[PDB]
Order: sequence, then structure tokens, then C-alpha cells
Amino acid sequence: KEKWGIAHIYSSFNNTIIHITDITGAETISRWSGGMVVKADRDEPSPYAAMLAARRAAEEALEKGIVGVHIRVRAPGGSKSKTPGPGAQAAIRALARAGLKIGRVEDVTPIPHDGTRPKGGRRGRRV
Amino acid sequence: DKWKLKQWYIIYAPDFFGGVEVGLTPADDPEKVLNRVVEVTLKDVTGDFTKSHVKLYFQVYDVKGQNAYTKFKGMKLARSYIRSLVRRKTTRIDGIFNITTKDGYKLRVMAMAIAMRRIQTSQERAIRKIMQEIIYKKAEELNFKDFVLESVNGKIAAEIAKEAKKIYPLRKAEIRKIKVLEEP
Amino acid sequence: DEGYPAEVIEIIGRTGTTGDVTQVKVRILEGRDKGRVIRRNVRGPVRIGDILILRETEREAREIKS
Amino acid sequence: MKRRPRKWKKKGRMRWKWIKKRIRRLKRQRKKERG
RNA sequence: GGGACCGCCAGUGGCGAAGGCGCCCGGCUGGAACGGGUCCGACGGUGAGCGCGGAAGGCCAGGGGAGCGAACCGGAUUAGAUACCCGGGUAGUCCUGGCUGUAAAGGAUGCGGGCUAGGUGUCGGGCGAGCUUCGAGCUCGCCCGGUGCCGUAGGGAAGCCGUUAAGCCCGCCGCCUGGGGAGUACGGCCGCAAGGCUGAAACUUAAAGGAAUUGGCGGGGGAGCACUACAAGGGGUGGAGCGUGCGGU
Repeated sequence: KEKWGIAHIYSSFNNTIIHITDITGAETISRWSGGMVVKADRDEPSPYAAMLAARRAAEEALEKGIVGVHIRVRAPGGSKSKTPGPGAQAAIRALARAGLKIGRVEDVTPIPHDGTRPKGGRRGRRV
Repeated sequence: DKWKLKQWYIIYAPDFFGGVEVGLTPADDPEKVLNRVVEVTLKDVTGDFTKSHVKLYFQVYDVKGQNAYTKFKGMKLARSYIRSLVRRKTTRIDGIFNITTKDGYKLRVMAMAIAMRRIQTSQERAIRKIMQEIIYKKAEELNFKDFVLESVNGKIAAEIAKEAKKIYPLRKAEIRKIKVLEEP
Repeated sequence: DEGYPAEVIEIIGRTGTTGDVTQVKVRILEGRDKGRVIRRNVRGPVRIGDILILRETEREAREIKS
Repeated sequence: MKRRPRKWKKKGRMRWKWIKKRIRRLKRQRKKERG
């Protein structure tokens, strides 16, 4: 029978991590980050790495018998930012175009009802 | 390589949902399949696309060779759907209750109501009171499984809207999320 | 040379730093995505019907804003 | 500590907070010298 | 397992004397509106002296400590960096019992009564209609009370206000008398302490200060431009010599 996986995508403003797991999500099947593929620290969160590393994970996932996958995109959330990093949709195109069937795409960014105080002091990050 | 050491087990639903095939999972040992949770939409159970928003969490408890059976640990509506329903110039009423079933199952149930316009608070309290009464009554009348089924059906929600129209017309009454606390 | 020729069907408008670069719309005439419409970038003057060569069909240009 | 708001328009002078701190430090020292 | 906080619904909403107050339920309690003379009969306004509670931060005694983060410790930046940026990090942030009586605590508008064109919304209560799948539902007008916008006359240096006055009258305290010296010296009182309340003098100075017009300028915003701007392409100087001239001998 057709097998379904779950693609946890975690795209910050500094990196992007693609982690493909089973339907129960308890088994790490493919786990490729932006740092694996580019040697410059500043290019990790780019959609280019989110393309390339995502395809590198996708082919291995196809090799291990999984053809279909759902997507779960997670911005850092919590007390951190809420907007997904730029490369999330790029990686989504990666999985779609690398042969994987795409099922349900839902967001799983952890939103706090009332959480901790954020970082940087009262007057914000005075860049 | 450890992947060659794995094996794939099939999983089913609980009986009251028909025990339909849901998926397969790789695992080294059958004991490692115990205490595993799977999230599956209601369209993937009944095939109805109107209830894709609904999601059901099944907790695995039985491993019979390659067969794996599961119980109903929780349910939750889609956060996208919840976000869509909520809108400005409207009042969101959240009612959280702890309930025992007729067979003794323990549950925490959270129900949402949305009205047409901004509304006075006491009217919202009356709405909460009405639906408190009705779900308490159904908890004492129905057993655990049929209660789960009807809550998923939305018949309770529609009846609740009918009863709460006597206080204010509701745009939509619904059940958002349910968590099973304990079992008898 | 595994290039993918595609045909210019519409010009979105100038973009990029200097404005020299032009945002274009191109139809994929061959390959695995035959008939697909793509927003792409061009360097050098362009017309309606230029056979732009693609190294990849995966890249789609970001929407330009005003 | 009577506070004249007019002393807060920063032209030709320091931010009033810092002169206030300076003078307070001076007061501490002078009282300590007398004990 | 732990601590903190109760997002969306949220808005000029609402309540409170002010600071301030937001998850749900149960209880105790303050206050007001609205509708009724339903009772009493000027019992009122203001308040020197007095009293009361009153954001943060700091302090005293004991607990607590998730994140955050004064001081401090490193990484980085820079001519120099005791900072901005990054990694840490104590006090504090929380609970109990006290102190300290503080802020651009600002509507920078002390409080009560009478009058003075208007239109318009929202909030709550009442009234009259109409709709109603019969709701503490839905549409229009009015009265009351609260709260915004526009705006006539009028006011004001103007900015602007204009029945929520900063208009005209009637009541009561405080506060002000060129800038600085100064919120200092001295004295007194208060507080455990930081420090709070009160507060001059000599001397110095031709102004300080407020609104608004024009320009100039912005490492503000918007629009239109290019060869003294650039993208594409080409040519070419400063390396050697010499012509010419500038500075210097």
C-alpha cells in the first residue's frame, strides 16, 4: 500500500531544516539542514539551499519506499518570530517536483496564548 | 545500516470509527510501536470533504503481529479553520468543561460559539450556561463512544445553536478540541 | 548541454537594481513541464517571442512590487 | 526636589537626568564629609 | 517537573477619584446610570491646618527564581569603544509581611452652578414605531447619562478651542512675578537608607522663552531627470621618454 510521510520544515531567518519522518513521526528517515550543503554561514536560509537540500532529502526518502508526504511548516514561533523563513515554499516546491506526492499542507508554528517576555530589552533591538 | 533492520506494521482505527486502514509505520521492535500517536483527518476516514478541518489523534495500544490497533486519544479542528471563523466585530465565546461519560471515561471538552455582532457579556454567560447544561445532560445520557461520534458529527453543535438562538443568533456554534484525560 | 528552451509570451516589466534586468513571462515548450507559464528574469534586450534558454525550470522570479 | 520643567529643553545644556544625578552625587559626598 | 502570563475576539469599547484594571466558574463587597417624588428638607460648594490610599524602580525580613535582564564576564566593531551587535550573567522581575510617597502621575486644562448655532457616530438606560426564523433578536426618531469628529458666532500671540470652552457670569484654595546662580547653601521635619517636604543670599547676565512665515538642510518621504550620473559596449590616462603648464629650488 502507498506510504505516507511527514515533512517537518523549520525555516528561520538564519537556517532551514527539512526532516522527513513516518506517518507516526517517531522515526527519522531523512533530515537535511541548510548547513549541510553550503559552506557559507550567510547563505543557509536562502531558498536555494531550501531547494537543494530538500531535494537531497527527497530522493533518499523516495529510495526508502515513501512516495507520498504531508507538509508541516513551522516558523520559530513561541517568543521568537512568527513568519516562516523565505525558503519554506522553496523546499515545498522541492518535494513537489522531486517526485513526492503532496497531501495536506498545514502550519504547525507554535503560537503562545500568553507566553514569556521576548528578547533584546525594553527598547527593542536597537540595531 | 539500521534501516534494513526495520519492519512495517499496519494500523487501524478504533472500532466505533469502523477500524479502517489508516497507514503503515516502520519500527525495529513491536514494543516500540506502543505509545505512538497518529493524526488523521476525518476526510481520510469517511471520505467526506466537508469535514477535512476535523482531525483525530489515535494512540496505539495493541500490536498483533503486524496488525496494530489503536484507541481515540483526542480530536482537534484545523487551526486554519479556527482562524478563518474568528473575525473582528464578533464575539468569541469559549467554554471549557471537565466531563465524565456514562461509562466513566474522563474528558476535557472545549466548545466555541460565534455570534453575528458584538454582544453584552451577560448574554455570553447565558450562552455558556445553556451549553453547559446541554453537554452535561448528554454526558449523563450517552456513553463514551456515541458521545464521541455525535460530537464529531456536529449534531450537538447545531442543537446548541438552536438553543442559543433563544438568547442571540449564533453565526456558528462548534466543538474545537477534546482531550481524553482518563479511562474507567 | 541539457538546456530547456522556452518562449517569451509576456513582459512583466523592468526590475533588478539598475532596471536593466527585465521581468518576463515564458512558456515551457519542452521538457517535463511542457506548457507551463513561468515568471523569469532576462539580461539583454528582449522581445515578444524570444527563445530563452533555461538551465532549470525550478526557478521562478519573485513578484515585482510597486 | 522641585523640578522646573523648563530645564528639560536640551539646547545649551545636558539631559536633565544627568545633571540631577551629578548634583545628587555631590550631595552624598558633602553630607558624608560632615558625617 | 517548574515558573510566569491569560493572545484572536479588541476597537476613540467599559469601569474606577487617580495610579490602574482582561482566562472560566462560585461567594463577599463598592459605585453609577436609567425609570418613579418614594421619603427628608438647603442638610450644599470650596477647603488653609488634618487624614487616606497611590505605576515603576530602590530598601528590610523570609521564600522563589521558567524567561528576561541592572552590575559584571567574554566574543565582535572601531583611530580610540568603559556602548550600540552577539554569547553569558548576579540583583530585580514573582509570594508573604513592611518601608520608601515617587514620574512628561499629561487633557501639561484645580473643582460646583446658570447661559450661549449646529450636524454627525459609538457606549449604556428609558421611551415610540416598524420588521421578527419570536432572542436579553433586527431597522428609524426622541430623552437621559458617558464618550469622539466636524463646525457657526465668540475667544485667543498664534498653534488652536469652540455646550466634554481655553466664551460671559457666579463660588473656593493653591500656584506665578526676567534668565542663571537653584532646586542649591543654612535651618527644620520625615525616612532604616537612597532620599522626601520646606528654602534663601551674594554674584552674574541683554536676554531667556512661546507661536508662526520664508529659505537652507535631512544618512525623511514622493515624483521627474542624466553623459559634470550609471547599466551595456567601446576608446584611454598614472608604468618609460618627451611637449606644455601648475607648486617647490
